[PDB]
Amino acid sequence: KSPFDLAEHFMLAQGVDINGEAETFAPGEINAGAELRSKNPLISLFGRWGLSGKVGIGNAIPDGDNQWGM
RNA sequence: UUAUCGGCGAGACCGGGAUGCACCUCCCGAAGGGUCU
Repeated sequence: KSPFDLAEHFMLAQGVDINGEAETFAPGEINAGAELRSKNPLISLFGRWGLSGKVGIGNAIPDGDNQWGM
């Protein structure tokens, strides 16, 4: 069985702290959670609630004027 | 970039019928001939 529980699973999947147990980083300190960032590279790349994610995924913009259809 | 985070998703046959065919001559004329054991 997967070691992750509902709380950890949702933290890693969608960054919602369901159990209310998460490191409440200071609001003004930008580089907060370096320990968490190192320990959990997933929560580092994509953020959790209260920790800015590191991965910025832009939109897929078409390169033409007629490239969509019904 | 006035913060921190979030796939919108899952299922579907669009198919079922039809003859396009029915009528027309393309023909009308001509010498290719003459020079060298």
